[PDB]
Amino acid sequence: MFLTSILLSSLYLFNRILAWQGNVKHFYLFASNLLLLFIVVLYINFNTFSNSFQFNFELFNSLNPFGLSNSDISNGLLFGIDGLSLTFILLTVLLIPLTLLGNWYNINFNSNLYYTLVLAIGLVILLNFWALDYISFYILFEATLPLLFILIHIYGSSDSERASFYVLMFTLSGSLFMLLSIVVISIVLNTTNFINHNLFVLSLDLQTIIWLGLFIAIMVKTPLFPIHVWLPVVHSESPLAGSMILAGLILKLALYAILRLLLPLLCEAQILYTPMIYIISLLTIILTSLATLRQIDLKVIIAYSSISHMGIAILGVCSNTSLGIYGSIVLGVAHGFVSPALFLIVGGILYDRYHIRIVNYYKGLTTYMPQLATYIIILSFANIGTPLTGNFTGEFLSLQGGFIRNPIIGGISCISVLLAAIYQLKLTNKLTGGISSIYMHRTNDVTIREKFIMNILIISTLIIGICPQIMYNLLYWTVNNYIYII
Amino acid sequence: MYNAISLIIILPCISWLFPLFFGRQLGYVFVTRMTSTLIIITTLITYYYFYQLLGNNNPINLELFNYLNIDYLDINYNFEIDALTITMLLAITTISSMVHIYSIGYMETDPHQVRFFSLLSMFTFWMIILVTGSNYFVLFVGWEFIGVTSYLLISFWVTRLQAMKSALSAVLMNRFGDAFFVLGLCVIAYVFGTLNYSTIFATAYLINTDLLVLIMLALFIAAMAKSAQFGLHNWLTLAMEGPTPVSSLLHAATLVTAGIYLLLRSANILEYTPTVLFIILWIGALTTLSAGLIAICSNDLKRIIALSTMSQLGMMTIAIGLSAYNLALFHLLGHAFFKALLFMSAGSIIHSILNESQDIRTYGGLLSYLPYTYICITIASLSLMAMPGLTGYYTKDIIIESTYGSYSISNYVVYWIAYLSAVLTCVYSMKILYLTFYSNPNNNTITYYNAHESNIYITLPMFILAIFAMFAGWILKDIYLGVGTDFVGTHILPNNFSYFDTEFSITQFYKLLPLISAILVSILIVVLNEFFAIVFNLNNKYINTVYSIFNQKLVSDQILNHFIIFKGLVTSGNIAHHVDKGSLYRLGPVGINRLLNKASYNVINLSSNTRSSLSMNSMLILITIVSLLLLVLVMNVNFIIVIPVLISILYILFS
Amino acid sequence: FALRAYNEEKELALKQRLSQLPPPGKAFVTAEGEPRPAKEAELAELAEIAALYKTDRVGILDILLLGNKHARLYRDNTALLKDYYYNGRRILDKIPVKDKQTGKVTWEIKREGAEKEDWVNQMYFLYAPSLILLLIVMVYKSREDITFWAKKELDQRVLDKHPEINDAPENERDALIVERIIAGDYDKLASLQKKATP
Amino acid sequence: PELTPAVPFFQPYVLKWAGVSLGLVAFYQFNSSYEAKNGHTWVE
Amino acid sequence: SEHQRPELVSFDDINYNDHKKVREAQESYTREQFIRLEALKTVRKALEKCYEESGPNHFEDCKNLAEQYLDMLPTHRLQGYLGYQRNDPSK
Amino acid sequence: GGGRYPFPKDVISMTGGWWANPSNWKLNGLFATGIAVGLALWVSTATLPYTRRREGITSESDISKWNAAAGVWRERHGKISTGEAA
Amino acid sequence: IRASFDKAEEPMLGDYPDIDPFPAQLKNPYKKYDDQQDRRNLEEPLSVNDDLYDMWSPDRFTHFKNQDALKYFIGFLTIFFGASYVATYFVPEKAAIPREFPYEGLWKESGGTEKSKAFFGQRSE
Ligand SMILES: CCCCCCCCCCCCCCCCCC(=O)OC[C@H](COP(=O)(O)OCCN)OC(=O)CCCCCCCCCCCCCCCCC
Ligand SMILES: CCCCCCCCCCCCCCCCCC(=O)OC[C@H](COP(=O)(O)OCCN)OC(=O)CCCCCCCCCCCCCCCCC
Ligand SMILES: CCCCCCCCCCCC(=O)OC[C@H](COP(=O)(O)OCC[N+](C)(C)C)OC(=O)CCCCCCCCCCC
Repeated sequence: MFLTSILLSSLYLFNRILAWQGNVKHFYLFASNLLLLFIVVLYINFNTFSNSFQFNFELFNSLNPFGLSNSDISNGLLFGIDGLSLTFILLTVLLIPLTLLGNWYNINFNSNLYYTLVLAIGLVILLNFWALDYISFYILFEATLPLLFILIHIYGSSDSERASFYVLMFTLSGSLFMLLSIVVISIVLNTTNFINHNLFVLSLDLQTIIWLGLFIAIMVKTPLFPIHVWLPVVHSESPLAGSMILAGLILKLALYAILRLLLPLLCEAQILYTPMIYIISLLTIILTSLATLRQIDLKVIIAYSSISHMGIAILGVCSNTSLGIYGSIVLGVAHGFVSPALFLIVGGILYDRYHIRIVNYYKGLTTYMPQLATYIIILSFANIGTPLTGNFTGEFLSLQGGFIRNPIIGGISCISVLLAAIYQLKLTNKLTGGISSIYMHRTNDVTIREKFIMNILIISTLIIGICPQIMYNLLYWTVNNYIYII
Repeated sequence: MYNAISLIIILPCISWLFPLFFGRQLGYVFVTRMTSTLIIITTLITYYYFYQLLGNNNPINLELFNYLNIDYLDINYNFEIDALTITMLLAITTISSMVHIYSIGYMETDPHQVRFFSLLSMFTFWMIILVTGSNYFVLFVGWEFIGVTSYLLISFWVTRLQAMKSALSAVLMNRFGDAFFVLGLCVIAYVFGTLNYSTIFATAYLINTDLLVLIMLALFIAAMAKSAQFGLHNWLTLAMEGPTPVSSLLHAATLVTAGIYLLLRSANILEYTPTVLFIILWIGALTTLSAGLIAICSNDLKRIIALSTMSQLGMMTIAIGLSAYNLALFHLLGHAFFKALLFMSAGSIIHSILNESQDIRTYGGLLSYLPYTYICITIASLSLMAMPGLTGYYTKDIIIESTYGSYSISNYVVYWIAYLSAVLTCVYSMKILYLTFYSNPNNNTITYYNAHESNIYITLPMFILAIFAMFAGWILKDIYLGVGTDFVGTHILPNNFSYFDTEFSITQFYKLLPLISAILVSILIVVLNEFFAIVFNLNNKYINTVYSIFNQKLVSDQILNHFIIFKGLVTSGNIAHHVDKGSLYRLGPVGINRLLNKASYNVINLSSNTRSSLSMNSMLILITIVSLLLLVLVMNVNFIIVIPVLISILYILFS
Repeated sequence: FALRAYNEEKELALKQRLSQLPPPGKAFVTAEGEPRPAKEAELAELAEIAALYKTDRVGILDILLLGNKHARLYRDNTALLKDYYYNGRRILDKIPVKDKQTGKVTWEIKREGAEKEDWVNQMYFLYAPSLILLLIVMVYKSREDITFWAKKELDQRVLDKHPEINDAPENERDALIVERIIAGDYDKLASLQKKATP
Repeated sequence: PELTPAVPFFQPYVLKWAGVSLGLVAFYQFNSSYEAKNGHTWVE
Repeated sequence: SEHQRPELVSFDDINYNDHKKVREAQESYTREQFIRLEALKTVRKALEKCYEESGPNHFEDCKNLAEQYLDMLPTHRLQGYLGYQRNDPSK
Repeated sequence: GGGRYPFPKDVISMTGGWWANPSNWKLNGLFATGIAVGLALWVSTATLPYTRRREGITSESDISKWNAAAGVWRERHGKISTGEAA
Repeated sequence: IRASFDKAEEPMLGDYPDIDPFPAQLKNPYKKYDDQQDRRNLEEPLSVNDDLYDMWSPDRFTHFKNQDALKYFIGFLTIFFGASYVATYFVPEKAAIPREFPYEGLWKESGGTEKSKAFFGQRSE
């Protein structure tokens, strides 16, 4: 057979479906469920007894550009997975169909452009985890900006324009200093690959410099104090898939970037500059939580919580301990289950019904919208880290390791257990509480589409909250590769 | 196909979950009976298990699947019913079964009965998970989820605004304690590498006292929150905004006692941390005094009784600081029996009256109208006043005695503080009894025409709990307060054992004055309220202000909001505006925008006149050539001088 | 569902047949917002075209093989049925149900079934089962964690150094292996640290 | 006490969730039996 | 079962350019660390047995087991290969 | 019943709603009691093997062996007990 | 009354009305408002810091002014703890010694090793 004939069959079927029924979302949903299954098959065929990278394929080689390279000289972009990358891959295929299905009926102008852009962002994120060299990572790290800008500017809310320039300029700023560090790596080592980059022991004085450019970027993407001011706006004015994709995956890229670029190399700079990281993560936690206590827009509040949980996860991964790695990862997974549910509730339910996000209108949903109340409270108690939910198991483990590295900072950061409860329950009480708002008339309870989504995002986090050990089969190497202890 | 422990753990889970899934299909009737009957079956399992353990005392375990085995950290979902666990289960299971039967007659006419009964069984199941779990982690699960369930129960009337705010206060004090609890879990696992009771208690006699001090201080701060000692008793009185049965089950007998259970289970560690024992004692004396003073001068009914609960909890913490664990354990068991009964009688009172008021000042003389409710409340008050033969005498006087019988010299003062707490106990009890039954009426007339004893569903639980508050003490003082009991084998440090000295050193004066005073002041304040009522009605402006202090909980409720919460919200808004939306937009979008607005408007307003573009660009050539010739001249001779020339040039070009 | 159920004449007549009607978002309101404002034969006319929406008018082998000018007719004249069906479903709060025998469909109240969404067949039968497969696979790959391998290798290194235990009874080797583990070291970490030794 | 309109017990959510939960349970038990009879599970 | 028993390599005997040997040594160092952890866990289990069976006597019968656990805990734990792969102690 | 007031009927909750008492509940109550009893039995029979008494499982001779080996490891590694360093 | 925080925001209001805040908890409950629960009429202007001055905000107390409240709280606490210290100088002596135990303070059964008796040895005998 011909590879070209199979994809020509697919493209032909896609053209006919586009021409008969003038819509794509059925084909994209099919492709999304197909990718999920194919990734599951890769997990079936993935050996957990090997720290090596599997399913390697190289692209854009000199000899066979539009195919795959079997050469003895590799000058192209590399790809392949370890168990770390497979974890977030499973998170991304799991979310993409839901990010399309959270917008199945509310997009009515230029719909096919929207579902194209969503799938392109989701596929680009997926391939970023397969990346095995600094340059392929970077060119798939920066490829979401044009699509996010376009998506937000067209299908956004009132203040879409300001949000779109913010997601672009901030992320581009941090990315460019990442490019400088990568370029210094590339003119020194003369090789960029995530296979043998830990062997090369650069001088300390140069690790102290490369680290600054990598960390400037990761401050801007994660985000972290004091570059935490783009996230609330970009979430507030984005379409629902933009918010779900962002909070679920793009903020997890910063964590994958640390583990894959910054720790196996630059070890000595990590163990020297870790206390400055603890300063920054701690300020991120408390100040963003307290800033959340006095906000008015619903979607902005969920956004601030995302900054806090990422800042806890940075305490753990940057702690030089196994439990820190396994917690910071599980935070990223459970966060990418919980936060999309909340952004769905506050961005594709309430905003669809009443077209406003101010808390002052909302009150007394429990009377006419009870099922929405039940989901709000469950997700609120999972967000804050009620046990038997991954957002606790990850909080606890990261605070174990943060306490080990610096006990004072790792214990003064335990107040996140409180402050998360404050800024989330002050809101949940308002929504589920009181007499029905006079400003709001009645509308339907949650429909089955949204109930499907929230029940998936809750079953997944309850599972990893009940038996987190399932994820260890992929990560038992990764908890020890990135530990610099003599 | 029998398992006491499996059935104890699954049946409540059935009764919590099945109604939530099947309530619209089953109706509030069958749900009330199914949850009642299943929680009845559970109570029988525990009483029979209690018998067997008295016969043998080899606890059963239940080792289930692994939650986390990563690296030097094995946490399984282990479960166990030991001696301390089976006592906490006796309180929980008995009180919850009574309440499930009492809340049928109390919650009729309420539309949302199903969710109410599901939550009661939810709390029961999660406390069962608390007392059972053979590791600190399984404890933390029950700790959090009972605070969650408390939020929902206190918020059971979702329209009532004040109920919601009290729910938020309760669950945020919960997390203010749970944060420190996680800090203790992180420290326990850094030190011992595990979280289970077996390893930690087999080793705690070898590890540095500073580490156990940090651990126990954090766990105690969590217990201070839940057990509602003086620093964090705010939530407790607010938690009465919910229905009465919730007050009977949670904030009377069970949820508050979770902190005492934590300390009793960690007693094997606490014996090597004298500092925390001393703090626990003195914080408890502060509680048991402030509560009584706040109770004698209150007019709400549920408030007084919940404050009585705060006092007995303070006295249990006193005993724990005197290193007599079995005594506080016994007072827990009694305190459940003679306090849930009070809250049930309070409900039958409140419903006999037409408007469901909670003010003794408008109750009067229901004695002839409500005799059965009266005999039950006075039983509990006497079991609270340590009348002879009742459980409270055994459970309470012995703690007042060990205060004198302790080897420490400075604990003598705590005897008097406990004794003042006692005479205050007889005060506020007899106050409720006079104001509610003996006094002249103070309502209208129709209230007395329609007062009526409540149905069978209300009485029978008060009957059984009355039997328990009459007989349980003499039936179980051979197990707990006995001489060499070995049932609750906590490894007491021999140096701290004083029960023999407690029972023998004590004289007549120090064995009679509590009992004498409990009778005498009780009868006295009755005589004053009935014959010389002016004494409580002087209308002096310096007495009435002190009444205003002891009302409003020693103004702490106003200290907390204004100085902590309000100065947290303002600081939070100071942050959100002045930083997140102030300087951090200035060092970013806003400031860079203004900076570029000017710099671009000064760059382009440089070739100023369009009148002749030629001479201007020509002069620009001459300036640039001259400037470069002179700049290179300066930077040949010295380069650290040309730099400011270039800063200023950039200013001239961009200002 | 069907294979070659397309028909040209029906669509080419249905085009002008729908064009003779007023626009969908104004048919059932009559520009005032009242369902009764429409006539009765008009109402049945609309309901009978709307029932046509959920009817098999094309098949797989017809979409793969026919040309653009016909598919375009299907597209632009099916969008109208979509709009009419759903505007009437919202406004009247009825659906059009042709009963078995009588060839006359009209709006009706029954909605307890017979209505499915276009996203169900994909998700409930391709996504969810794959998630369940993922759960099963994570569970049965957890058996390949290093903790069990390491326990098995420690027992074997002990039996190698100390073969004698094998002849002892079959429910005592566990405790004997425990004793021998607690005695000494069966790790070889200091054997990999060779230059560390001075 | 008053009555309300009749409601079926076996609503779809009960069927779905119960069948899936209990089906995964049945699979776990069957695979444990296969492991008892052989050296490996079926999914292995 | 087919219990694999791989080969033990060290960083001090390999050249860092032949990647297969480096991966072998990395996996070896990590596997031996996990084995040290399992030995610690078995000590913990025996300690809990000695406590649950003894009771008040644990102070004597479990003494050496408890000291052994508290001496092993700071050392028998994951500590990673990079700090030996990127540091020669002979200098 | 007593003390009632109107309520919307379309509002649907997994719980009752308002004064929920459908005219079939005897049958549904039978189904629920049957499932609950079967679940309780399945759980008890499943958890039986995973039970054990705290004691009686491990012989004291095994404990003495293990404590001996503990002393052996401690002296091979040349370690001293807590407090001796004084 | 305009508090500190609420008149430090004067330079920033621009065109917004500089309202004088009054918490709703003190507003007359017996008046008929549109939103009877929050005690707000429909087009009532809002202060910049209304999140502090609505009903969902923390409760105010109108009896004691907060400074006198702090005086009373701390004065009660200090009285209690100072009495509890002073009364340790007015304490009688114990009528009997602490118990003492046979085998050298039970150092063996407390986990001793003949050299750590200071750490583990209980009372002499
Ligand atoms: C200044 C920066 C602080 C940064 C670090 C964080 C410090 C702790 C957290 C304080 C920050 C401010 C919190 C503001 C949240 C307010 C949310 C809200 O609006 O709800 C109000 C609620 C009280 O509700 P309320 O109106 O009073 O209703 C009662 C009527 N039924 O409010 C509440 O219920 C209160 C919830 C917080 C409970 C905290 C209690 C602390 C008490 C400490 C006493 C000292 C104890 C000793 C501790 C030992 C430490 C070594
Ligand atoms: C060898 C040594 C050489 C090294 C370089 C040394 C740097 C010397 C820089 C001086 C050269 C002249 C450029 C000065 C900027 C020009 C405009 C200006 O004067 O700034 C004022 C501007 C005014 O703001 P405002 O008060 O609101 O408006 C009324 C002004 N009459 O201010 C503002 O808009 C508010 C400022 C807020 C702070 C923003 C901080 C942003 C920092 C990142 C800047 C990145 C962009 C750099 C632009 C380069 C332009 C030359
Ligand atoms: C541990 C994993 C999750 C366990 C499964 C829990 C979900 C089961 C479905 C509950 C449906 C329900 O409770 O109803 C939803 C209730 C309806 O109240 P109502 O009684 O029906 O009367 C109707 C009268 N209204 C209309 C006036 C209210 O909405 C609420 O008032 C908000 C309370 C939410 C209770 C949440 C249940 C406890 C779960 C908390 C665990 C984190």
